[PDB]
Amino acid sequence: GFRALGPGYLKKFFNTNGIMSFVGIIEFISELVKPFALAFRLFGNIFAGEVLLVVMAFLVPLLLPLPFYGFEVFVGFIQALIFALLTYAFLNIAVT
Amino acid sequence: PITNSFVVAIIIDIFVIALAVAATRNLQMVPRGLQNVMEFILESLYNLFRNINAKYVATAFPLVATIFLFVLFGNWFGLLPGVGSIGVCHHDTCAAQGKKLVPLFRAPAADLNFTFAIAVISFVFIEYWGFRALGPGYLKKFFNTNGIMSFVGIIEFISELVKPFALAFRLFGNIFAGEVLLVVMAFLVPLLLPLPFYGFEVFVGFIQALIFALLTYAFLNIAV
Amino acid sequence: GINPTLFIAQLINFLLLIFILRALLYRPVMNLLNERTRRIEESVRDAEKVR
Amino acid sequence: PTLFIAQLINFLLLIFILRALLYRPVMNLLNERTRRIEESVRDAEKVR
Amino acid sequence: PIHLEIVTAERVILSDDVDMISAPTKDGRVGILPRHAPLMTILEPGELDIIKNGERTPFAVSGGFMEVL
Amino acid sequence: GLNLVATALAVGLGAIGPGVGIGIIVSGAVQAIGRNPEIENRVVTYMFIGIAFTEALAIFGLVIAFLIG
Amino acid sequence: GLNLVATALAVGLGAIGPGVGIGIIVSGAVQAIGRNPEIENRVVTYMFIGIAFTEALAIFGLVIAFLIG
Amino acid sequence: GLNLVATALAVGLGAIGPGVGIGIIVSGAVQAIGRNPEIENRVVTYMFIGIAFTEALAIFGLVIAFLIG
Amino acid sequence: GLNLVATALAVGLGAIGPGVGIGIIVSGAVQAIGRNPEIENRVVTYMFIGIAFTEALAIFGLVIAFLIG
Amino acid sequence: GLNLVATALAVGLGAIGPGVGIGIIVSGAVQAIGRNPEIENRVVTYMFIGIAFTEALAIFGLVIAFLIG
Amino acid sequence: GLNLVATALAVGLGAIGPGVGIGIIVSGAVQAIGRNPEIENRVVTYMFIGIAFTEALAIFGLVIAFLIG
Amino acid sequence: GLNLVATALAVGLGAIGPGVGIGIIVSGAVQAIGRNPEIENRVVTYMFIGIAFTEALAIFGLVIAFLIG
Amino acid sequence: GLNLVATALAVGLGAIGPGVGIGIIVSGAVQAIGRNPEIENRVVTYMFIGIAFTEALAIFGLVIAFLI
Amino acid sequence: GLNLVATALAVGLGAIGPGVGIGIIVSGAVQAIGRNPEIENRVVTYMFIGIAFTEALAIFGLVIAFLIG
Amino acid sequence: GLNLVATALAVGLGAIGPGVGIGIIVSGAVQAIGRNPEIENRVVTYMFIGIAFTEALAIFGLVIAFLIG
Amino acid sequence: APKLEAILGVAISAINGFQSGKYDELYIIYSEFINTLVQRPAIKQLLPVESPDISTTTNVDYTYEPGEEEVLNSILPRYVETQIYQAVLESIASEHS
Repeated sequence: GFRALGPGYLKKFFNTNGIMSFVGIIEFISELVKPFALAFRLFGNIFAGEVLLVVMAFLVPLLLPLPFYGFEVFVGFIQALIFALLTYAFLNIAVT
Repeated sequence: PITNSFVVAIIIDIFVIALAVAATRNLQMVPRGLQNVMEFILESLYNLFRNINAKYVATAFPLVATIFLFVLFGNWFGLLPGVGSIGVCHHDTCAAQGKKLVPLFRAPAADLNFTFAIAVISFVFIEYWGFRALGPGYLKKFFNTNGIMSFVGIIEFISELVKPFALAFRLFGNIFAGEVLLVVMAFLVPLLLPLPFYGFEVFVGFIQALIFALLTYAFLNIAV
Repeated sequence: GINPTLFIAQLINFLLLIFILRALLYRPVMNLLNERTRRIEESVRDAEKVR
Repeated sequence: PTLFIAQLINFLLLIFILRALLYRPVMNLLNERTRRIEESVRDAEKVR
Repeated sequence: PIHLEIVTAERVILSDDVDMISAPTKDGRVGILPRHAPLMTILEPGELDIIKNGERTPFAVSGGFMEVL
Repeated sequence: GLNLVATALAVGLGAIGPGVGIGIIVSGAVQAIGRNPEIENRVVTYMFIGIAFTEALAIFGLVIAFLIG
Repeated sequence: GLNLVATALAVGLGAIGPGVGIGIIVSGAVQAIGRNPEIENRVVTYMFIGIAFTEALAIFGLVIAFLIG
Repeated sequence: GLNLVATALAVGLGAIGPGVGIGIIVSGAVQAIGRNPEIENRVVTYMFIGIAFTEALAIFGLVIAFLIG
Repeated sequence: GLNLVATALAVGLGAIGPGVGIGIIVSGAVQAIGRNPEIENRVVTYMFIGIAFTEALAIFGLVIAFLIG
Repeated sequence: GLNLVATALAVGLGAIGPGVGIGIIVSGAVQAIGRNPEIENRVVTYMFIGIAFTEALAIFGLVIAFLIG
Repeated sequence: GLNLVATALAVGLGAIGPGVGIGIIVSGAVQAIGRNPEIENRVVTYMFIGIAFTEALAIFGLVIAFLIG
Repeated sequence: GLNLVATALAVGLGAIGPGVGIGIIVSGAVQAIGRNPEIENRVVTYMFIGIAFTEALAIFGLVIAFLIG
Repeated sequence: GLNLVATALAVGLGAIGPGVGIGIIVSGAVQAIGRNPEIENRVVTYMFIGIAFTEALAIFGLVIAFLI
Repeated sequence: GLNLVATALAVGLGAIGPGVGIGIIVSGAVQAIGRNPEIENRVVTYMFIGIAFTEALAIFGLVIAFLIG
Repeated sequence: GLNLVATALAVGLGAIGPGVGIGIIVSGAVQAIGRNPEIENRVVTYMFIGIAFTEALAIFGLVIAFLIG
Repeated sequence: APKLEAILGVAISAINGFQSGKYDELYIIYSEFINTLVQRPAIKQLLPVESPDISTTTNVDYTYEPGEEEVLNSILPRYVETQIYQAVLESIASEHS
């Protein structure tokens, strides 16, 4: 985003008049939030799945977690896909 | 014994009687003035009643009109100056020899006595109108008729019974809340602060006055 | 909780006002009667004059 | 109270503004009623 | 209690009064009673139910641009 | 004073649902009336049935609160 | 007085959902009937089924409130 | 002082629902009148009773708050 | 300080509902106006009275909050 | 006493979602029915699927309350 | 710290209803603009009126919170 | 006994959301199917995906509640 | 630790409603754009003046959170 | 046992919004593909993106609850 | 251990709103894309800035809870 | 006495050509029936450019269930086909006269 569109970032750094001054700060805060949000998203969505499958193996260990394991596979696949998709979408919107 | 609200109610009734006397003193075609305004208001009320139910539009029209006029007078008096400022005595003006400084003019709607009379009258009229041309069918629960409609009729009967009490409680709460909001604006700032609330208070009072008559007419239509 | 005299005072005044309005309703009734009688007379007069 | 005087002054100002607004609609309704009663009486007079 | 005009380009089949009519609109079947609010709609293949004084006559309509007032 | 908090909670929570329910009922009924007024006599009945159900729930809550009070 | 608060919670919270559900049910049914009066019987039957479901779910809390009280 | 928080809770939870209900009522009625101007006479007469029914719950909350106070 | 939290809860709950109600009212009114600017004053009158009725609950809650505070 | 409060919450809370989801399901189903009567069996089957899914959570909450009882 | 939690509760709860109301106001106004750019200023005035009402409610919440804190 | 109320709160506040979620899922699915039953499997697939995700959140709440239970 | 739960409640309840407000604003803006992309220049400005006001209450909540 | 109530609330609260969001996304996507079948392959991506945003908020709640536990 | 409850409430109440917000955002986006397939390049921009602001709103509460932790 | 279905083979083709950018405008030449004895050729515009007639002035507000844009896109082709059918019948009458 520095290489393309110049290093301006006036839309998010600072604006002279209008409400864009108020908008720019919020955009900067959200941009700073984005990496932490993605990291916590992926970390939690895998760790909580591990915790759930383990604790379901604790209680009635047999034949009950069969659908939840498949769901957890779907959760992992969706997380892997969306991490990439959101990375590219953030890249594109930063280009804009 | 009598309360402060009784005096204000008597004043409102006297004002209504005087207005009626002035309007009826000179009755002529093409009225222009107070009589014209009263005729227009009555015509609008009659048109609304006909829209609700023309068969019973004139049945209890005088009672609804009297109730609406009393409500409007009470709402106007509530916002009028001097209400809650002059203390009868059974820093404040009556600080010496404290007697709580009972206000001279209290809104008739702001008491649970006058308001309950309106609910009683409305409930009696609705029940009489429903039972006159329905007999047992007016209060019939349809026991195991429309899929054991007995239960459906019960809850509906309870709601219909609570409707007049609900309306009276609504009027009393509206009047008391208007007075309390005026007092709160008085405490918050001395002048110019309470304009937005005071202006809307009269509109709310007029809306409630119209809504009472509209609800009575609609309930009668339901009773019919 | 509730003043027994306040209810009686409200009821008597309301009944008196309703009784006056019923007599005063004959005035609005006459006004509406004149307003409707204008059209009632016209409905016959126009056709009669045309014929 | 002392401040209650100015508070009631503001409340009465709002009430009087509402009353003036209603009277203006009341005056317009009275004028329309007079204009329509002109035609209503004209119908009876023309019939007679 | 309203006059319905069954208008086709070749001819006008009915300009009579109908108690009730059901419009097979694209989004889904609709029914029309005389004082319906203004509406325009695209009909679909189906049955046009001219319910006239209790008798439902289903008219096959392959398309429509029904105007309601 | 836990009886007072019980009455407050009952009256509050037993009114938030029925209020929104009555609002949705009346909005839908008025929209249907706008669609067709002649179906008023048929839709008003079920509108009042729904209003009665919601108000019955609300009055049940209010009566239980009164019993606690 | 904690059991009184429990009764208040049971009664008040047991009507938040069923009230809104009955309201949405009646709104949808009435809007559909206005859209299509001829499907009134089936719409009313399914409306009654849904309202019965919601009423039973409300009675689930009502009976518990009665037992506690 | 639990009476104070009790009445505050009562008046508070008596408003969150009825306000939404009345707002939905007025929005639906205004939309219906926009769709159909001339049926405002029968739209408003039901809108007012719907608003009264919705506000009855709030009035119950307020009177109970006054009693607790 | 139970009076303080009572006042806070009363104000918050009395602001939660009426805000949503006013918002729905204004959204519906503006939608109707965009659909039908010709009856702008007519629908806007209903909009103002609905806004007043919705603000009534907020005023009630704020009044009780001031009384507690 | 906590046990009673927990029972009330388990019955009370956890039925709001299974008080509104069922209502939304039934409203959507009746809207689709009015929009399409010939698809009644399919839409009713999927409506019952949704009702069963919601009643699953409802019964889970109820049995948890019974265990707490 | 009951004063602190009271202030926080006032601010937090007072920001809910006004926020949702402003959101609904802006959404309705924007949709109307999309359907009718020619009524732009006329509907923007009402959008700002509603936003001002919601902001006034929020300011009442905030000033109550300031007075408590 | 605070474990009991903790479990009840967990179950309730984890179940109220998923109920509305599945309700909206099923309502949207049945509405879309009624609009065009031609495409059925490619809609029911995503309907069941949404139902599975929502029920998975519900079961997350259920299991975390059972941990305390 | 009543200050901690105070700040928690402030932030959470200030995020409850304004989040829905942001969502409704953006949904309405997208609907208007889909129905009429040519009104973009003005509708996006209306959306921005709306979104600033909606975020103002969240900013107030965060400010009160930091003050505590 | 205050930690038990803490972890119960961290998961109970914070999952309500995710469920409704998942439902809204599913309904919107299903309706969109029903109206526009061919863009399903392109718009299911954004549907899942929104669903995973909601599930991410739910997962934040879940992991915080687990940490508290 | 009141800090545990503080963090729990922060995280739980900072996500129920943003989840519904994101759901409404991307549902409206999907519906608009389905209605207007041509315009997709720039509408997704507004969708994503809305998503970013909502996520920032949620992460504010998340970070506050982490600070308390 | 031709049926409107007989004109579709040309009218739908012309409308599709206009939709696809193939034709930027459309015209019809037909024999107007001025009198039983006098007939002249006439020219008409087939791109709508509709008249602000009393109906256009009429402000009766409507509701478009499938959608305003969809109703527009479904009614314009039928309006054009109706115009062409009117022209063809007018030409048949003028032919016989």
